[PDB]
Amino acid sequence: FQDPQERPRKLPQLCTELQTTIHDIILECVYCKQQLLRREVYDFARRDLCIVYRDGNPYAVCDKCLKFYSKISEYRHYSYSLYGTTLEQQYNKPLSDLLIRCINCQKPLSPEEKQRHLDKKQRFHNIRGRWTGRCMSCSRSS
Amino acid sequence: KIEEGKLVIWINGDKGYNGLAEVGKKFEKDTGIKVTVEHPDKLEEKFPQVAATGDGPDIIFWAHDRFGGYAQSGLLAEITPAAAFQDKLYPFTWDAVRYNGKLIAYPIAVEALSLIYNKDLLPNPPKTWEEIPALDKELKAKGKSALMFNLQEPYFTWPLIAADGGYAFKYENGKYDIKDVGVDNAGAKAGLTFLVDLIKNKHMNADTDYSIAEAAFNKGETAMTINGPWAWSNIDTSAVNYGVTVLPTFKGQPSKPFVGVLSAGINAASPNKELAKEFLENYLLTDEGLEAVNKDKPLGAVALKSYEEELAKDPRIAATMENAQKGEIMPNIPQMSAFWYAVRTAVINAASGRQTVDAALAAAQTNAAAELTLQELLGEER
Ligand SMILES: OC[C@H]1O[C@H](O[C@H]2[C@H](O)[C@@H](O)[C@@H](O[C@H]3[C@H](O)[C@@H](O)[C@@H](O[C@H]4[C@H](O)[C@@H](O)[C@@H](O[C@H]5[C@H](O)[C@@H](O)[C@@H](O[C@H]6[C@H](O)[C@@H](O)[C@@H](O)O[C@@H]6CO)O[C@@H]5CO)O[C@@H]4CO)O[C@@H]3CO)O[C@@H]2CO)[C@H](O)[C@@H](O)[C@@H]1O
Ligand SMILES: [Zn+2]
Ligand SMILES: [Zn+2]
Repeated sequence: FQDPQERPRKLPQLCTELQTTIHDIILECVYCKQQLLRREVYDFARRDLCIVYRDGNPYAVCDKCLKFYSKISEYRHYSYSLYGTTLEQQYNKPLSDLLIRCINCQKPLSPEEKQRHLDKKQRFHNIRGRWTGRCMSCSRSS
Repeated sequence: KIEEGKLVIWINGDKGYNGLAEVGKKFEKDTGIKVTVEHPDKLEEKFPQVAATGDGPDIIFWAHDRFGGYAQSGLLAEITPAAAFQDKLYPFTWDAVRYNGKLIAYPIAVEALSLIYNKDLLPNPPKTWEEIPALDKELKAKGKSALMFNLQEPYFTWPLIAADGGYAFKYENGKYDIKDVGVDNAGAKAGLTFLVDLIKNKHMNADTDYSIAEAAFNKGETAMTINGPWAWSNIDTSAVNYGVTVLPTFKGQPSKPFVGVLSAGINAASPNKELAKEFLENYLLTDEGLEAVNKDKPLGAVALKSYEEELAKDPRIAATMENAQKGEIMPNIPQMSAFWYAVRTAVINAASGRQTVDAALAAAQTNAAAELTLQELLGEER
């Protein structure tokens, strides 16, 4: 996997290339190098994350390492916050048309999660150009 | 929405509350176009926030390192100077404002940290870092200290850390290699060990920041400080008989400070891009324009060849240039934010004595690389 203009970018294309399924693929975390649990493989795909190549090998990320680094990033690279309505007015699009990832797990927020923010009067955070919120699972426990 | 037929400029207040405004007044007299100079708080942070919505100033003045990140976010207009205009400014200043093969700002002035010394306490400043502990023992007996400078910002501690071999990102084949960080190496370890030993031997204090160092030097309590041209004006007011010189050597090698280029970027959302190029090229970047700004607050070593030659006779500007030539241009790549925070933490952790220098630097290279890996996991989509 030499050039990035060829090698599979996301998990579904990687499965296709190896001629395997998401139920069978063996992946390791880019950080800790521990093999991902089957549930973590599914979460990597749900989070719409990119496969990261190191020394010509594909790597994913485990749940614990992703949350660890996502927290350090928010801490250091937080820019500013807006209420959902102000964000909609800024880009002249409903929240459903914007890419808002969970600040903790990176999962792109569902329309229901974006609506919870509006109802609960919870702000969205800008992390150096990236808009973030909080998913249902991370709203329970991060 | 930015207002058409007018120019709004953002510059830091310590670059002059009169100088640039005066150039703006000459532009208004000639064109009829109103020029408004503003000094917002945290303008380098306010700019990427407002400009992302198609708002903000027409022109932004800041150090070049932040410009790569603004250009990556599509916030800056590509600048189009003709060959004859490009010729009036030094090539390395144009290199500092080049992002992904395009010019993204106009270079104004070149800055680097220098060794600032009190001529009354210290007529001959030390040429080496290694002689500073012996100098401190002599001065402590007189109720003074040898050196006091900001230890909080990695920009200030870098001259010494980089001296024997440290670097931010490797530059080869006209490109920065984001995987080649030079924090965890023998050079950076030697420099930081010397810095931390100064703190351990009580020649410096880990809590020393900008304000503490400035007050100490300007009150004649410390024989030396490390600062840039933005600090000279307060030293002038203090009436301290000061000298600005070459930074001390470490292990026989010169201190490698970062080199900053004050730059003027045109907002990509501005409807006044032609007015902006006109003002920057034909009003500001002239001997007359830079003199109006410089007489208010010194810029350092100007990018404009003609005026730099005229100012070079100031020994403080000659020291700024000598240090900049021995220095390292700050990379303008957005990946620099990963570097800055990792190094900042390393210095704090090592200086506290809660971790060894080597372990702190190893953690800094791991941490900077980890932030960049996270960005790669997320992708460029926003
Ligand atoms: O409240 C908690 C916390 O806050 C304080 O510091 C934090 C700070 O407010 C925050 O903005 C951030 O800073 C980051 C930064 O965003 C990064 O971009 C990076 O900064 C580097 C910078 O981009 C470089 O250009 C370079 O800056 C140089 C300049 O190039 C020089 O011109 C010179 O600036 C002078 C300037 O010209 C004048 O106009 C005048 O205004 O004063 C300036 C001098 O003070 O010097 C600076 C260097 O200081 O180098 C920068 C790197 O050092 O990296 C920053 C992080 O280190 O993060 C801070 C921490 O979270 C506060 O200080 C803390 O004690 C506190 O913990
Ligand atoms: Zn892991
Ligand atoms: Zn989440």
